[PDB]
Formats: sequence, C-alpha cells, structure tokens
Amino acid sequence: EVQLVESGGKLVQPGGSLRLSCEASGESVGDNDMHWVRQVAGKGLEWVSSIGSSGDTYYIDAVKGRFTVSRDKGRNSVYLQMKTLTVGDTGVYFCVRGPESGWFYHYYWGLGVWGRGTTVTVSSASTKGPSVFPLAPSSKGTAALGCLVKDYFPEPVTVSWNSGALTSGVHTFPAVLQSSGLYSLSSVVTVPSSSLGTQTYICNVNHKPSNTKVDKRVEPK
Amino acid sequence: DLLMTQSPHSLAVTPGEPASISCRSSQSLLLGNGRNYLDWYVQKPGQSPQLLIYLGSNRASGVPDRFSGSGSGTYFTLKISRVEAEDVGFYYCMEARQTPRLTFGGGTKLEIRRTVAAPSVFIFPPSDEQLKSGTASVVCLLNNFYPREAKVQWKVDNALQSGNSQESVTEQDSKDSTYSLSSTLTLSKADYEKHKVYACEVTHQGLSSPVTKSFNR
Repeated sequence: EVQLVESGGKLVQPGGSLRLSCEASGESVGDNDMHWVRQVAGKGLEWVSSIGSSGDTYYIDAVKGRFTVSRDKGRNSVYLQMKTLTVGDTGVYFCVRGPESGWFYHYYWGLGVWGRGTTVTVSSASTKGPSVFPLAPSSKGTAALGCLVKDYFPEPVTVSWNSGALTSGVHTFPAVLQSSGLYSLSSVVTVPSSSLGTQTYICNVNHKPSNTKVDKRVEPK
Repeated sequence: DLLMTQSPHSLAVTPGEPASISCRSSQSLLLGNGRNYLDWYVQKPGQSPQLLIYLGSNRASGVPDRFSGSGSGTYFTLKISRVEAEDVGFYYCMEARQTPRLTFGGGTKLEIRRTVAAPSVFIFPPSDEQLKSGTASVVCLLNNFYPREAKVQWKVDNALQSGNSQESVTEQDSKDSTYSLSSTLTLSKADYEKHKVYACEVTHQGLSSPVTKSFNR
C-alpha cells in the first residue's frame, strides 16, 4: 500500500515562488503518472498538472509557464515548482497516484491514492499567531466548554483536547475571517456535568504557520 | 476544451431513499476499447477525496454495492440506492479520456434529511485574560440541531445588536446528521464594561419558543 505525504505549503507573497514536495512511501510510484489537484475552501477539485514515469509533463492553461512538475525516483518523490504566484493559486494542493504510465488503454483503475494535502496561501499579509482564551463551563446533565482561538493568519489551526484522549463530543468550528483580515475559531466539547470537578480539560492548539503551540486549561470560573 | 457539467449542484435525501447525480461531458468519453473514461469520487468532511466508481460502472475496491454508475458517451449517472448518514459529502465526476490530463466536474453536495432536533444552547462570557487587551468576545453555542436554519439574536441590556457578530457552522455530522453553530459577539472592552446583561436568543424549529441564555457581567 502506497501513502502520499505533501509538504511545503506556506504563506508567500504575490509574485513569489514556492516548491511543494510529495513523498511516497510503502511502494515505488516510479512507474505511475502522478497528479497535482487543488481545492479552494474545501470545495471543488481542479486538476493542475501531472508527470509521467518518463518525466513527460502536462498543465492547465492557467498555470502553464508558471508551474513546473518534476520527480525524483531515487527519493520516491514528486515536486511542484510554482512561480509568479497569484491569489488564484491559494488553496490546498493534493498529490495523487495515477495509473502506470502508458497503460491506461489496457489497465485503468481510477485515481486510487491521495495525499492529505498541503496548504498554499498567496497574500501580502503577515503571519500572526493566535491568542487562546477559555470558554469556561457555566456554574449552572451535559456541560459545554471550549477554547476561543482568535486573530491568526494564515490557516490552518488544529485543536485537540487532552492531547488527543478526548474526541467524543468535540466540535472545532470552521475558521471565520474577521473584517481585520485575521481568522478566528472556537473549539467546544460537551462533557458530563458531573465530571467538571474531577476531570482536567486542556485544549491543545497548534498553529504551525507561526510556530505556535499552546495548551490552555479550561476550568470552571 | 472538454467541459464537465454536474447536476444537481446539491440535493438532500432521507436515509433509506435513493440519490442520483449526473455528469455530462462536452465530448464523448468512450474510447475504441469500449470503455468509458469517467470516474466518481467522494470527499467526506475532513477527508481527502476517495474513489467510488472507475470507468463508468466499476465499483472500486471496498465500495459497498449501494453505489452504482451507469451511462455512456457523454452522459453518466451515479446512483446511491439507499442513502445512509455516513454518505454526507461532496461527489465529483472526473474524466480520464485525456490521461494524463484530467478534468473534474464541479461537484454535488449531498445533505441528509433527518428528524427535527432542538439545539442545546450555551453562552460564554469573555475571559479576564482577553478583556485586558481591550476586546471582549461573547460566544453563543447551538449544539447538535437539525434543520440547519437557525436565528441567533444578541441583546445587550435588552437592546438588539446588529453588525457586531459572526457565525460559524459545522459540516453535517456523519453519524447523527446534525449541525452545531457558534455565534460570536465582539465588543470593545469599554463598550463591554458599559452594560450588564448579555443574552443570546435562539429561534429554531425544534424549540417550542425562542430560548434565551444570558449572564450578568
């Protein structure tokens, strides 16, 4: 079984350049066509570029001449070099394993294997780490508590609870852009009201774009 | 260029009932080997896309027999014979006739219909830590409700607020098909300290009347 891991997505100035990597593990993808597919705002899929086993490449018109796909069979990897980036290039970029090059007329099984994606943000705005505030459980069954993760850029932020031990009842809301241009979100969890006195609740916030890792204790006030 | 058109853009289906989604290509996807180079993918909340159907009508490995694909040439249909809650997501067709060049359809959102569920409502005051920095965020949570439509009104000392709140809503849950929603009221520290009673009033079909949660600063 092949697994694909993309990396290199980050915040970049308009007009700037960025190189994405896709590392395959498990088996060689050297004989496969490899594809880049992008997605804006968690909706829509756009095929962007592909490379064959022999290093032959293909591009959509919107990126031709600005994007270059390449590969390295010894590292079992594929690369996407982006230049003269525009806001229209912002999005999540997936690496996807295609059929064996040159064989699709005889053996085509669909696009079986996708990476998790890497996020590209084209903007002149600065990186900014979040502030994390408790949403304290009410003193007054089921109780809710959470963490407010405020004023950060770019996406994404991840939130876990109790270092991943607590997953039932967790809702981490989609980030919303404020008028300032900064994102904010909340993560909440519902827990037995009887556990509020005896159980510790810690929200683990990671904003990797700003190197921010914060643990916030959330307790009754 | 080859264009891929999906229909409908969205549909909502009761579990147990069928769903049908179509894809139309501007050019035939049938090649001389008798095969139609059209795939279907699903993208579930929080996940990467996954293959459902390849070459028009072939279920991919692991895909249950509720999913079927049909069609030929330029028109293709994905049918889910009996929809389940876990099917919620976006469905995409994709042409591979131009391999290694590919083209995705615009996607179809599948929503799940279920019985009315009233939200549980919670209000959170701003933390002492935030207030120092000159800002006050007040958060109202609506947990596990259906249908999606919900109205949240903020009142400060019984005065209706407008222009100073933002909402966020979760994607429909894959197990219970409900939504959760947050509404956040942002005030300056000075404005927050001018008033005493903070309230969020929630109107929803599952409530017997609007529910107000409140606190005194």
